[PDB]
Amino acid sequence: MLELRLVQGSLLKKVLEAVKDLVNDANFDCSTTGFSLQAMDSSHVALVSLLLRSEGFEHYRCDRNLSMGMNLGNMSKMLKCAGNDDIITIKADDGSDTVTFMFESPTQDKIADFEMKLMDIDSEHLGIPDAEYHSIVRMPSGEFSRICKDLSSIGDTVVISVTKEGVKFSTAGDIGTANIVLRQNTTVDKPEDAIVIEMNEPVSLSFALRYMNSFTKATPLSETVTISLSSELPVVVEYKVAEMGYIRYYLAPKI
Amino acid sequence: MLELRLVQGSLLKKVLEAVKDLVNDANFDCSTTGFSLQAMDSSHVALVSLLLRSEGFEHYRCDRNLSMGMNLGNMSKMLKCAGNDDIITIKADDGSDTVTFMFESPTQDKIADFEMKLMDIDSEHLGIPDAEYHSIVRMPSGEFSRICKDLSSIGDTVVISVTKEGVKFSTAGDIGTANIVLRQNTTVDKPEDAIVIEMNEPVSLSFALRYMNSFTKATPLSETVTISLSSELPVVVEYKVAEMGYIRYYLAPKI
Amino acid sequence: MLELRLVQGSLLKKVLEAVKDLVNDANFDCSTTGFSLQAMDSSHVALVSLLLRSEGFEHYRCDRNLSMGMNLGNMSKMLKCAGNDDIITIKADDGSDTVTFMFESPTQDKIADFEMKLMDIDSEHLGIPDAEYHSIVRMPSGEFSRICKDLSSIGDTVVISVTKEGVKFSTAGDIGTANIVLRQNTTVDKPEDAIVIEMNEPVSLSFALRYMNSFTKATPLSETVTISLSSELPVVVEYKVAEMGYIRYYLAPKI
Amino acid sequence: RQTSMTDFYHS
Amino acid sequence: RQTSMTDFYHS
Amino acid sequence: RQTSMTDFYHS
Repeated sequence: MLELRLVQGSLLKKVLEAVKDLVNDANFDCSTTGFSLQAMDSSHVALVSLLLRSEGFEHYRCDRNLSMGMNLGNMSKMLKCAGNDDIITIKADDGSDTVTFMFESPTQDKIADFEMKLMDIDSEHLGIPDAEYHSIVRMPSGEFSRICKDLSSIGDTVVISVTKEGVKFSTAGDIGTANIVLRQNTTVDKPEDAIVIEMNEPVSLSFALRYMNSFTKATPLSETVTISLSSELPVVVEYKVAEMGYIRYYLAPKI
Repeated sequence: MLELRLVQGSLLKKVLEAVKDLVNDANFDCSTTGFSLQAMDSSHVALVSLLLRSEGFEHYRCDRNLSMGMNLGNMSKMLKCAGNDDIITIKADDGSDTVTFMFESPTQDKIADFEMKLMDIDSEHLGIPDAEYHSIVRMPSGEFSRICKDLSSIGDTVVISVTKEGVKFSTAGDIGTANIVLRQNTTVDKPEDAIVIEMNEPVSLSFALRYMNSFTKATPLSETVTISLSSELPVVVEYKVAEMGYIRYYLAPKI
Repeated sequence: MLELRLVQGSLLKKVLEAVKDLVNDANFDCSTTGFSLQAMDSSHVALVSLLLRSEGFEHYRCDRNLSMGMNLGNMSKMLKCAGNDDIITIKADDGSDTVTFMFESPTQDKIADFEMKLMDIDSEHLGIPDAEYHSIVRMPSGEFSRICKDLSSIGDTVVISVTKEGVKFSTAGDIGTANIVLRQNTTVDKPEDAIVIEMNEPVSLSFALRYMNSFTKATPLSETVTISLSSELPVVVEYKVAEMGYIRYYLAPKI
Repeated sequence: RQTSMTDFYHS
Repeated sequence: RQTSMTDFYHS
Repeated sequence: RQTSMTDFYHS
């Protein structure tokens, strides 16, 4: 039996709304550690790593390590039905091929029960070693979404280069060229100016904006997004989940 | 002559916005008692019943009983032009293929005159006995709208069952099953908790969600909705019009 | 060398959003006096005339009279990428077929460079004599926008007539007729809601609402719109830009 | 099976 | 019938 | 040319 009670149900809703546009089906792994997920898109160009640590759940019950294969869109359609104020509970009896989503109001005057069928999924899991990236860029999530959306209206590829002069985002297309340079302010005196740019060694890589724009679906999860880059590795775009975990997007470069 | 003056013009707009998606055209009946209407959709599966009492109008003048057949889409487009604060006046000459709508700003700086062509409608009125339903549910209108909206993303039919344990809304479809149970709280201490469930006898009927979702277009008319159920009758979903009348929707069950 | 720095970049954004739906491409003319544009739509029915006086720009550097042929849709796609608080600088080298748009944030933490190719445009600049209009109507832009939008849902042509009894906007179509009469109040409160009507001689002209609805795209530029009418001339619909210029729309009548 | 309003109420 | 801008103003 | 995640990490 599996019973995970999460007080802030809006998180799970925002988490599923994120991953669903990049991945159709994936396994949710439940362990003593927590609720996790790892999957690549159909092309194997991008990868998504999700973690909702056990500490975040007001109640975490997991007798044995298990995996639940799921149609992310379907689970998302179901979670869309819970009120942002609702207390969501994931229940699963290892002996059945169904998972149960309970949605309870704070007052308990409304209790919803959403049963869904699981599915056998044989997904490929990659071993991702930790590494100190050459350049780390922290900026307002809304601004990152802005840059990707804007630049994609101009071209399809974005060259993200980090030097001593800041981080440049450039693209070219049929109508012309466009680049956007962000630099740290004298001080971080407001959210907008919360741009931190760590740069141990200069980096410059090119990526498909279509994928970057898919990662931005996670925007509502946090006000900040962290971008990690190394000259010989896929970029990392991370959004913290509240304070109990995260969603990490990996995107192979164009070389 | 027929002349009705309604200070809160937004009400008439909301009423037409309600009735229009369920019924394309209907006769508006006028008497010394009020401005009323009764019509069934094309399938005869649903029926809408509207009543705007004479005392609700700042000025009510209706000599003889008269019927004005109107294309609800056309009337709604005209009412869409009036402002929410505008004073709406309905004028109709006895025996004329046109009805006049006057929109006046509170300061009178703006006066609009909309003349609409009437139409001939063979009304098919039904005699509905005023009964005491076995179960009656009163809840926030917005909550009823989400229940129907959320459930229809799962299935096409909803089983509404009322017992001593509360009122249950359930549906089932390809992606799985879902049910929402509402119960009265220890007290009604806020709108979200304004759930009143009267149960004289248990009931359980199945309905097409597509029609419920249409009835919910009347949501902005009131903060509350009343659902009356009985085993041998169509359900009645009611939205009170301000304080001067109502819109009642009747839906035939799937037996 | 052309370099025009405008602090409130939102003005340029609104100006382009306005003119682009009426004209696909046009010449922007730069002179010591200002940044202007004059063009007719493809049917020669409407003419748009814009002027951003040199004084409005924080930095106005223009060597000689130069014209820049611009695909309006493209320029707008690029300006859409600038933030509303951003400072926009237009750069162009006398001997170059490209134009540059710089978007700089107030704190300077972000600098964007947008480069567009210019095009060749043979413009037919009409000489519009200054005139004494028989009737002038100054009203809230939002009210003008709603009048045209509303009447166009009824018909294709609007008859705008000014007399001692105020200004009337009427249209007629298949569903019926509509006329909106506006009059000045005993007193005026604030121009953002005020209606002024100057009338030397009674006017009454017919126009295609399709064009009026296009002019209204300029609505966000001002809280007020001015309409000038003369029996023997096209109507002029004007929106002030800030306090540094304007957009004047001209519409040939239907006689 | 979907019933009709007329299966319950008449003119 | 719709007129033209060029019917009132010239280059 | 677009590379793949598998070009850097493995199962």
